[PDB]
Amino acid sequence: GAMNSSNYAELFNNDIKLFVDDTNVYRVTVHKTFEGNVATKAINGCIFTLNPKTGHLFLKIIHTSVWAGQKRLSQLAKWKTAEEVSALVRSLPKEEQPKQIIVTRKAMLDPLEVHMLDFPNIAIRPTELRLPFSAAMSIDKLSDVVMKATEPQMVLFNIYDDWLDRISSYTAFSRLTLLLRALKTNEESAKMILLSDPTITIKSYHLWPSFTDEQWITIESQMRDLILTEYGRKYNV
Amino acid sequence: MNTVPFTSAPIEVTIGIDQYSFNVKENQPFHGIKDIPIGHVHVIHFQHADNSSMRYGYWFDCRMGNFYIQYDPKDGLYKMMEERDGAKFENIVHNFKERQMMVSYPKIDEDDTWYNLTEFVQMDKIRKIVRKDENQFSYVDSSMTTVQENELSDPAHSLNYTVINFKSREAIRPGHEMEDFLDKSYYLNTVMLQGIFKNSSNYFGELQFAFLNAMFFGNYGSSLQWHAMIELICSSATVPKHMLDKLDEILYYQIKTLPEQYSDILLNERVWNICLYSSFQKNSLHNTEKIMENKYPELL
Ligand SMILES: C[C@H](CC(=O)O)S(=O)(=O)c1ccc(Cl)cc1
Ligand SMILES: C[C@H](CC(=O)O)S(=O)(=O)c1ccc(Cl)cc1
Repeated sequence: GAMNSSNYAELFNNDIKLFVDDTNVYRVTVHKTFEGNVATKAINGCIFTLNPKTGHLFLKIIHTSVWAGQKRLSQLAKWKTAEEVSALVRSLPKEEQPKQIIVTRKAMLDPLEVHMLDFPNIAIRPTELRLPFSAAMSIDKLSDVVMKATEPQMVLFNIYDDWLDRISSYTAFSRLTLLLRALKTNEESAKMILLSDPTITIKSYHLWPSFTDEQWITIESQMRDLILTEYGRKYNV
Repeated sequence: MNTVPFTSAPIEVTIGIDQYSFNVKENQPFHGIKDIPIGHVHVIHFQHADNSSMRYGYWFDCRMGNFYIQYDPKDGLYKMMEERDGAKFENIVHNFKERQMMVSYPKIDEDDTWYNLTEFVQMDKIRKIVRKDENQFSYVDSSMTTVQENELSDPAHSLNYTVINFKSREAIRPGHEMEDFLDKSYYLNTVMLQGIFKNSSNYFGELQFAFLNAMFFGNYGSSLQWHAMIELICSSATVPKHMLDKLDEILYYQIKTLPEQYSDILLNERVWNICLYSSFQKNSLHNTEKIMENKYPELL
């Protein structure tokens, strides 16, 4: 089914699973036209498909050419997401195929179920968790690869860098969702927190800086403080 | 005309014959129904006065044999049988008619209601949904499940309706996922009409039979099937114009005949709003929309 805190390890049972976020598939800018009407212009987007246990991210880049001459684009985007996820599963060896696919938005259930009819043993499910994966585009190396693409393209990342050498995936996913929630709430301040100290750098083959254990505790504190700060600014608390 | 005599009526029971019904009292001198119009199927149905459990009954066609009813005190119900001795049957009936122990099927001559509910329903197609080959008539009751219901459990006693499932490989061509899921025309026209039913008349017959089983027996499996076959048409962008026109007539007479006091359970609010107001055929069911809005506006 749909998931909860009433199992804080059922989403984390032992099966290969993937989280599929479609927020950033169809992206537009809205602008006035010479005649004073309004028009959209699409820009490149991406499907965020993530394994919680391993950190492997299958970033499918959605080139704007996909939309050319098509109608009802918000609806098509859900069906294109489902098609690309289904094609990813079929490309993986059987022993790497997922036992569960978990969509961050309920509107993806029917399109992904219909595309995956040939895989009756793969459960397609929603989640009550509010995951901040829409902020994936605030990660500079992912935004850069999406906006430079000139053609459809799939790019593989480990979104936890080398963290699993030192922490559990439960803790790594915790760190990731706190980082993305902060970037979603106040992008500039979150980035200021992550980069301020220039003696800590981002390895060329990483997405995040090379913090020691003690520095990550500090950085995590500053992210919790930013989120609280913004909650205060928002509600006048 | 034709006749369904009864040996006796030893238990009190409400007897239905098509859309008509009447009460018989315990051991009252009732010996059946006469003047039944030849040329249509019919259904004779029962609900025991002392145990409303199990509505049950019999679909039959007086052209296919001579049928009578007799109570079985072991199985506790009114059973249909076929009398093969014709001269005997005629002798029995004439005696009951001479002694006026039979009720007359009460057909008004302005009334086409039963023709309008059974236009496409054919006894040969009923007997393939209800499998009991050694009889010329078919038994149905409140509790019989459908083949589809027994997939989600004695298969000999099931209703073998054609299974309709919008999220199945049969409804969805590989490579046309979005297209076939948002527009059911492939499933309706190629899979169901050309493939399984062969023509629209057989599809509407199964539809009409599903509605009548649901309304006369309170069969949940039938109610599901009726709504599914309606939704399959309405959810298709490409339907022959003759089919849409005929569907509007079919549904109009079903809504007109539905007892108002059973509307809450016999009409699925979700399905009807979709069909009348959201679907591809939202504008193609003018007579049905009007009666639904004037008679059951609460459901909408
Ligand atoms: C911010 C918290 C974590 C932290 O403050 O270190 S949380 O809201 O992301 C959280 C929420 C759900 C789960 Cl399953 C785990 C962590
Ligand atoms: C649906 C409920 C019964 C059930 O779920 O079996 S009910 O009682 O309202 C119902 C019963 C019979 C029919 Cl023909 C339609 C609905």
